[PDB]
Amino acid sequence: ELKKSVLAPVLDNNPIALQVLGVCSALAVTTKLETAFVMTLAVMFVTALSNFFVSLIRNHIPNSVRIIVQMAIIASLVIVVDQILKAYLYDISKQLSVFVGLIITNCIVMGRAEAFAMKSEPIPSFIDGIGNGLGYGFVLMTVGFFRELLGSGKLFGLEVLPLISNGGWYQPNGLMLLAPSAFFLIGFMIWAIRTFKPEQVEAK
Amino acid sequence: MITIKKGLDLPIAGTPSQVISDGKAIKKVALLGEEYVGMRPTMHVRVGDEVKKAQILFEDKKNPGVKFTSPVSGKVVEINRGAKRVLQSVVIEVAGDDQVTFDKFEANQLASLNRDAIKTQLVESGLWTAFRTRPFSKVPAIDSTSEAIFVTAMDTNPLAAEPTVVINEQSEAFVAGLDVLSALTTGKVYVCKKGTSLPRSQQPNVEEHVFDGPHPAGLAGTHMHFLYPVSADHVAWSINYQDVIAVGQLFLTGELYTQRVVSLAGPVVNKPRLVRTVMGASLEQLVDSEIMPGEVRIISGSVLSGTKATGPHAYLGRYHLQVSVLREGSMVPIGNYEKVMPLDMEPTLLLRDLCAGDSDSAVRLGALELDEEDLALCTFVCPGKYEYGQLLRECLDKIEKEG
Amino acid sequence: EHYISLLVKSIFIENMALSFFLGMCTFLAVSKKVKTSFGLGIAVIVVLTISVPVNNLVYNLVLKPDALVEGVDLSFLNFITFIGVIAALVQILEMILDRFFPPLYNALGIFLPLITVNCAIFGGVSFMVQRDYSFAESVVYGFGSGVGWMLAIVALAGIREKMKYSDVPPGLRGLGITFITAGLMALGFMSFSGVQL
Amino acid sequence: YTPGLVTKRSSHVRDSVDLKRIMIMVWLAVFPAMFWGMYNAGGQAIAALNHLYSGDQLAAIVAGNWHYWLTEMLGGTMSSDAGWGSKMLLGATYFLPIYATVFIVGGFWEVLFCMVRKHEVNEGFFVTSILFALIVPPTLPLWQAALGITFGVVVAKEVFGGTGRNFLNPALAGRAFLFFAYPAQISGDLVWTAADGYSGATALSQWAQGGAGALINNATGQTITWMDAFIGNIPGSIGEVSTLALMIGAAFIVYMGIASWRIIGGVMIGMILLSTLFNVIGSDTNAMFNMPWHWHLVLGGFAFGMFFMATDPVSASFTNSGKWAYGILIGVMCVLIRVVNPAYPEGMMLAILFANLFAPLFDHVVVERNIKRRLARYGK
Amino acid sequence: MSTIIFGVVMFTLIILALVLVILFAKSKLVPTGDITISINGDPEKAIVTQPGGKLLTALAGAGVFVSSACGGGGSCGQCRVKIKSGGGDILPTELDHISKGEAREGERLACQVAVKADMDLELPEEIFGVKKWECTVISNDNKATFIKELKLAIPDGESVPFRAGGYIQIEAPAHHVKYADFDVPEKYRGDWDKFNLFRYESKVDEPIIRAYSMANYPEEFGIIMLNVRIATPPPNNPNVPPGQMSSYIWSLKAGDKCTISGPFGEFFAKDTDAEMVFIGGGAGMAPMRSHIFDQLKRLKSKRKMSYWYGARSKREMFYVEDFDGLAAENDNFVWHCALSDPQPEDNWTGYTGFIHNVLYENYLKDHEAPEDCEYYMCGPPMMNAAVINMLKNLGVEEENILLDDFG
Amino acid sequence: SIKKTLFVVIALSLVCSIIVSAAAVGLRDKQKENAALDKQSKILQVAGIEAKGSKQIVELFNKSIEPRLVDFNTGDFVEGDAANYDQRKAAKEASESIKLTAEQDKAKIQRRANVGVVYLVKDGDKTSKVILPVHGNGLWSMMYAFVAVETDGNTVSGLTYYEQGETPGLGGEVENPAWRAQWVGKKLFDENHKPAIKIVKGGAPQGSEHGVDGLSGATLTSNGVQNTFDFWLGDMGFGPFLTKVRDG
Ligand SMILES: Cc1cc2nc3c(=O)[nH]c(=O)nc-3n(C[C@H](O)[C@H](O)[C@H](O)COP(=O)(O)OP(=O)(O)OC[C@H]3O[C@@H](n4cnc5c(N)ncnc54)[C@H](O)[C@@H]3O)c2cc1C
Ligand SMILES: CCCCCCCCCCCCO[C@@H]1O[C@H](CO)[C@@H](O[C@H]2O[C@H](CO)[C@@H](O)[C@H](O)[C@H]2O)[C@H](O)[C@H]1O
Ligand SMILES: CCCCCCCCCCCCO[C@@H]1O[C@H](CO)[C@@H](O[C@H]2O[C@H](CO)[C@@H](O)[C@H](O)[C@H]2O)[C@H](O)[C@H]1O
Ligand SMILES: CCCCCCCCCCCCO[C@@H]1O[C@H](CO)[C@@H](O[C@H]2O[C@H](CO)[C@@H](O)[C@H](O)[C@H]2O)[C@H](O)[C@H]1O
Ligand SMILES: Cc1cc2nc3c(=O)[nH]c(=O)nc-3n(C[C@H](O)[C@H](O)[C@H](O)CO)c2cc1C
Ligand code: FES
Ligand code: FES
Ligand code: NA
Repeated sequence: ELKKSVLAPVLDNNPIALQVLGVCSALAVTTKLETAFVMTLAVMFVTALSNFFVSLIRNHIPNSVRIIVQMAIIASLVIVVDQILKAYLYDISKQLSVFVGLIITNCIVMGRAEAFAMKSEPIPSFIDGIGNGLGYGFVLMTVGFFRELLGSGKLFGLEVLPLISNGGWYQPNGLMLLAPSAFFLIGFMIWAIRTFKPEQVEAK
Repeated sequence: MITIKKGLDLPIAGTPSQVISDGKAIKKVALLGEEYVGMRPTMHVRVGDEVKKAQILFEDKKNPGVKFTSPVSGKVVEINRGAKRVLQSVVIEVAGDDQVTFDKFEANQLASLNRDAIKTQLVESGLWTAFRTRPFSKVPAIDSTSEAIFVTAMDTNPLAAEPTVVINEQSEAFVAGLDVLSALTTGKVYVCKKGTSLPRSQQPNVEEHVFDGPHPAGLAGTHMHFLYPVSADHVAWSINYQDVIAVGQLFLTGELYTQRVVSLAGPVVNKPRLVRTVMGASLEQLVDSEIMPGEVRIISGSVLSGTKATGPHAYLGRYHLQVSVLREGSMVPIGNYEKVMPLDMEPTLLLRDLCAGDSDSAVRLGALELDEEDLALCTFVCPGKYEYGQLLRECLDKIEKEG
Repeated sequence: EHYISLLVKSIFIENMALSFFLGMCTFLAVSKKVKTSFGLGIAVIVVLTISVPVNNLVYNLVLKPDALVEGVDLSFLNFITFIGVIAALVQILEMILDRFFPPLYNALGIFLPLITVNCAIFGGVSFMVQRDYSFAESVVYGFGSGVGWMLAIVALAGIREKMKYSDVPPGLRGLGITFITAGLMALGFMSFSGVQL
Repeated sequence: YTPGLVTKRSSHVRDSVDLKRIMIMVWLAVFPAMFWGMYNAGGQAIAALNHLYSGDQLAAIVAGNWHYWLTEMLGGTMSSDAGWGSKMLLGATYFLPIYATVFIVGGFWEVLFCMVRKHEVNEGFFVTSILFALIVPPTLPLWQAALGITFGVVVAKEVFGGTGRNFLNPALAGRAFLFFAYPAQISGDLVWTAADGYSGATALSQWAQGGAGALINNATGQTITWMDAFIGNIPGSIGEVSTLALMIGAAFIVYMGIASWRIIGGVMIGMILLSTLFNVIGSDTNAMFNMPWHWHLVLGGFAFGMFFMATDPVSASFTNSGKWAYGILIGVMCVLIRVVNPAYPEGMMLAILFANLFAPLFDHVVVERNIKRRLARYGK
Repeated sequence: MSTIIFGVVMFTLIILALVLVILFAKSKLVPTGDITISINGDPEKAIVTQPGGKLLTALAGAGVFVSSACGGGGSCGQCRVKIKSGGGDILPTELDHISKGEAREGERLACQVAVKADMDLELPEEIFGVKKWECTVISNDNKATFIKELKLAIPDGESVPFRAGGYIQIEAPAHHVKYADFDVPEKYRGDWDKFNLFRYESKVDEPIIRAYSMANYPEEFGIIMLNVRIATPPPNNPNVPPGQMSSYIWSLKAGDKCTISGPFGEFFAKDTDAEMVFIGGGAGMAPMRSHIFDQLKRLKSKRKMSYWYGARSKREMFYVEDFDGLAAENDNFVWHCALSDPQPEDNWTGYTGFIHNVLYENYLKDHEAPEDCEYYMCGPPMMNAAVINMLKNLGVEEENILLDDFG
Repeated sequence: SIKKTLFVVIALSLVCSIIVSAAAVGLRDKQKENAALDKQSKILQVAGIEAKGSKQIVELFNKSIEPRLVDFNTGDFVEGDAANYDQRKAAKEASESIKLTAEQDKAKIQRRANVGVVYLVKDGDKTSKVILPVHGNGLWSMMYAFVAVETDGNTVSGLTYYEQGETPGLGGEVENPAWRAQWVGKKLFDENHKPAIKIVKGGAPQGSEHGVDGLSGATLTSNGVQNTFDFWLGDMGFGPFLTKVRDG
């Protein structure tokens, strides 16, 4: 066995750069590295568990009602993780906030559930969830770095660039806080990824 | 009757006198291979061969049965070839009076002639090449037919000769030619003219249509768009009035008629007028003793659409009825293109398709109705200085090839 | 009346794609060709106009607290119930494409199934429960959100078709420039930011 | 050694016009607005300064601002008796550095992309640089101008392949970047007059607060009449104020055929219709409802955008029918943002940007309808 | 557990209602039973197959066999079929190998096409008439250093029906074959001992199907001559597996048996009076030989015929005696050959170099009408790509050149 | 086959629903306790009283917070079990609540309780500050906040959102300490006794009396906060009570 499957979806098949999945969550939580980091962990854990369970029942999934089966696994796990967290570790439970809904609709969770879980054994399927969530977090956190540093002078809430509001020479950039900045930053990440990995460039 | 408002008449100095005179004697003539669209020649002559008036010089590999015959009797003095051995011209030195004759018929029988009989005489004599299909502006296939044959009895090109003056001298031949076209067409014959009067055909098949307005009004493509819109499955044939006179002469006298009246005009033409010459006449000899001193450009055809008559191409083109002489001197649409396009098209989008090479989209927008000359004005007014005539042929060649 | 205002909120002011940034994964994927983009937009309207009002009745009749019985609130069965309902329509939709599937089934491929799991569709149900919309308002809202989503996707497809004449660097070609194009589109949709209701 | 007819059939005559000549025409068309803008920029600043300070206090202010004592050094006077030479000179000290910064920073990106990608430099940047510099507040920091042009040139134009290959207006895209990234410097009461320590709302902000009667020049205490807004003797972006100057330049480029009169007509139609509709409906609370069309014309940047930016040929629709729709949407959107969007006093930049997104769709509806006529052979 | 029970049943009710609608929709929208596909409109050729699988799989099971080289990858495009109805529009990958004009006719790739509903097919006689036979090896002697002549004999006694330039698909199962098993003459063995190609051992993991052109003119009956080139790893990639099908053929000797799976091919001459020009290379000597033999006795053609074979050394040359007889017996046909690298002992005094430039510098350069000649080519891609470029530079239309590159 | 599909969907549906239903109902009780303890923790945090651990919060909250009931229609103290008053449940019943009109419902709240609990912070035997619960509809969920108003009845001492379901990063920034800390020192009313706290999109001018920066990229959630304060500080909310607080 090897780490190739884990690291494949980081830079070779990034779920947001090469594939088009999970973009909606990228634009909302990439305003902070803290929220982004928690979102990556949540997507990694859920994707891996859900992918694992679908593999167990892959041979038995009917294509007619596959989506229902796939969503039920994902929704049940997300609801339980939320309920378990609310009862114990309630402080963190508030942290999961609306991320219960935001992980169910993350296209990575269902996308890998059909492309991979349906055509792979559960053990390797789990590795797929960890790997895909990692690449999702590579993009999420890279965008989070620029948006938080340039838009707030802060990384993980720690002030790197002094703010004028605190007698600091740096004036924050307001566009980095809104959705469009993420669109532009992600596009430029794709540019860097596809200019260093020309294999992924789209044909003409 | 049909009035055109969107267009442009270039007011270039040196318009012809519109009086037919005799041009300088021509002792050299050629047929230009590259003019015929998609024509790959099968040569029937060699340098030094003696040829008759209507003797076959070469054949089209991709248009079997089409014979390109000599314009004059004489000797083959060269066969110019370019990159990849593309036939540029087959030059024949005029000499003698020999000709190949054909069947002759009475004027009252031409309208009643069998269609296959007309095609054979036209193909054997080489006059079949006068026809061009609109959807590709190629010589029609021998076995093909068209329900609509368009006669261009008008000339709105700058410095162009007046068709009425030429047609007036050959009224009987012109009427005889229309009768033949009446039998040749499956449908109707469209005589597209200006308001001026012309000899008329007694056949109900031959309908006269008047077009008035600026330059684009006189193009067969314009006439087809208004009378018989063309597509892949609706093919029209185009022929100009002087070829119609040639058709009438062939079926009345049984001989290939090769004389032509062309306007020699331009800013550097001392006495711009109409001159009698021959098909494929050498333009270097034709303009001799008629141009002002200096570095000038001889153009076969109009300045808008025409071939630079230099080197192997310094001969009158097959579809050209004028010689213009001039002195040698990114798709940002500001609304110039629409002003010169009277057709029901979105010209800026169409030209963008040609620039981008979107052949399928250009087909949807009406590229199939177009010849290069229909895009000459758009090329003229282009701030980016694109040459859309070339882009259109590239798109049309792509459609023919993939299609 | 009030309804026209609701329809205006869910099309322009609350454009799910360019204003709320919902459904970007399918929106940034099938955006190349107007005909395919229009087909997906039509299907999204079909899914949205059916998903929201049906979930509204189920929520108000079953999941609503103290609705089926007094003292029992099946609120915790909200996400699972809704996504399952959304998934069902998608499952029916896949077959329905088989009648009009050549034009979109081949192009959509993996994303036809992914319509379920679209931030746009789940979110619309959430707003129908986070807010209180009658059945008539749920239908007007659901149809309006879909139409606004279609306007954005069809618009992005128009822009991309226009880019046939563009000269995009390789590496940005396809997804990279599309993200930049969508970011630019969102910039111009921020004209409604102050608009309220 | 003998090219084929292809290369030889090129139209033997061409129109005198070229893209280079088109850009200079647009570049010259804004000179009247630009020159008045500098004159207006100095006049507004000098009046506010005398209204806020006098005596040695004014001298200290003049000494602590390089814009002021540089005008004194070159022969101008900061006193209220200053003539047009000193006012234009003072305004130049603000415009020229902005225009120079925008030209240099934006030009660097233009050449860099052409150099790396083996493209030849394009002259379209002349219009982008001048227009961007003439639509920013006079007090805009230079470092923000550099970023604004960088976003507009790179993100909006270059990454799409350069001039003629983008879909969004580059100059307005740059302004939007500064508008949303640094709103404090391009929105409010401290940026539209160059009198340090002066607070003044521009006309549109004032009408939205109270009414047309609230239209006052705080520095002079005199009411702002429609004539004032029309000529451009009002606070604002250097270049937008004078509707008269813009019309003079707009007339030339429209006459030359560089700017589309269908787009301009559409903008007016949309503005007049919607503003008149708001007038009839009325609103006892929203003062913007009662602004007539003729006031909308001479306020804000409506004139500059309609004449010099909505007419950006590349970002507009490519069909004559679409051009009307494109312009009407701009005019409707501008009034809507002006009237019913509290956040924004003017909405032209956002309005044009909104219309840029939908111009390609309008063309598609039109072009697909032509194909339906064509597939029917136009009923012939 | 009062609320737990109620939620569980209410959840199931919601799910049952949703699935029931889907199941109801499936019944009224998805076809049931088996899929019936009509082949050429003939009821006998109509195939009834259950839903699922690609078209290339269902057709092979029936009595009609469709030629395929890449298989279930949609790459070669030799499996194009005419779908009168069903199947929708052409997939984007298919367009890469099918032009739009062809799409109008209805051409589609069976492998790339997934069978899910009733479809209509019009397969031709050649594809329908495929017969599987297992010939007996007579000779497998080496013609050259890396070329072997195979004399496969049909056991049914009846000769093979095929056109000149055709080919037969050879199918073999998984099998491990060592190059040492090959028997080579001393002449070619010496060249082989320098690099020791006998060291290679091939292990075909799965059954394979390949194509091999014919080297017997039709009048030759009972024998399928074929010329086979041994497959060895690429000159630039030694770290590659050795030949699998060619190696298997080489391992065979007298008495061995192999399958031909019927004939196929689309390489043929034109029934006209135009001058013919042949350009052979390597294994290409099989189809070229059939053309020359076909045009000398099968047709007794008086048209001018020329042959230009590219060889590297005299050792590489084979079939020389047959070519000499045809040229001597009939003057209308003339053959020539040039050595790209003559051996020191060859002492060749004729043409030297590549036929790319040799043919031009000798015949086509002074030819008055090179375009008015039919050209047929078969050889290494370098020779073919270079030759066609030279022919194109002479104004030879593609319709006047037929290419049958074997790789 | 129909038989297999019904079996799997039913079986999968049952196991997953049982797990979800058991987790939600069973852990609900622990969740209910944890959430209640949080509100006492929030009231103390906004009050400026540091407490840590359930017993310290419960003990310090009971001693230091003086819940009282107030009638909004009159803004005067009333008698009831303030310590055990659930304003949320009351607002749902017409007996102890009213329905707001479209014009009146600035906070977008469907209903408003007739009587609402307030909390008095007492350093000694007197009120050093009053904490007022305000709620208004957000984009995704209702947002409930505590506002600590000084005895002046005008100055705001502290703000905290004790219930929110907005998206973290965008709308969940009502919990961000920097944003909450920005409220300290702001004034709820103008000279004319009209609501003046305004959420400024793009950032309020520094030092603003009534200017709090809005949540970046979260206009809808910021609108809810404005809508929350625009109603509860108004006539039908705590407006009358704050005038009375202001005079005594
Ligand atoms: C119409 C037609 C006629 C033909 N006629 C002939 C003919 O007369 N004679 C003839 O010899 N061939 C002919 N061929 C070619 C034939 O199809 C085979 O390519 C050939 O027989 C060699 O078979 P192979 O599978 O061993 O080659 P391959 O193994 O497919 O060739 C690949 C090359 O790399 C090596 N290799 C082997 N396995 C691998 C692997 N897994 N990955 C990478 N490299 C690998 C091989 O040694 C070889 O050098 C014809 C083909 C067609 C279409
Ligand atoms: C792709 C998305 C868009 C890409 C562009 C976004 C880039 C964002 C990072 C921009 C950072 C600029 O950072 C900025 O540097 C300038 C340079 O003096 C500083 O400028 C500071 O000093 C200058 C010196 O004259 C003063 O005039 C100015 O008033 C003051 O702010 C700013 O205080 C600082 O905030
Ligand atoms: C073809 C080229 C034409 C060139 C320009 C065309 C402009 C034509 C005029 C468009 C209509 C003007 O529209 C009319 O304008 C006047 C101001 O002048 C408005 O006059 C006023 O009336 C309303 C009363 O309701 C007031 O609230 C408000 O002060 C203003 O609107 C009228 O309400 C409006 O009905
Ligand atoms: C904010 C306001 C501005 C935006 C709103 C106004 C524009 C509305 C655009 C709607 C989308 C474009 O709609 C476009 O319409 C044309 C006809 O006009 C359709 O027409 C075309 O598609 C249909 C599909 O069935 C086919 O028959 C055929 O190819 C053609 O008719 C296009 O397929 C569709 O893409
Ligand atoms: C009439 C006209 C108007 C133009 N307006 C603008 C403009 O508003 N902004 C701009 O950046 N460039 C403008 N340009 C320059 C150029 O056309 C424009 O930037 C295109 O969007 C791409 O180069 C204009 C050019 C012309 C001819
Ligand atoms: S549609 Fe929202 S994550 Fe894909
Ligand atoms: S088997 Fe090769 S494309 Fe079908
Ligand atoms: Na406004």
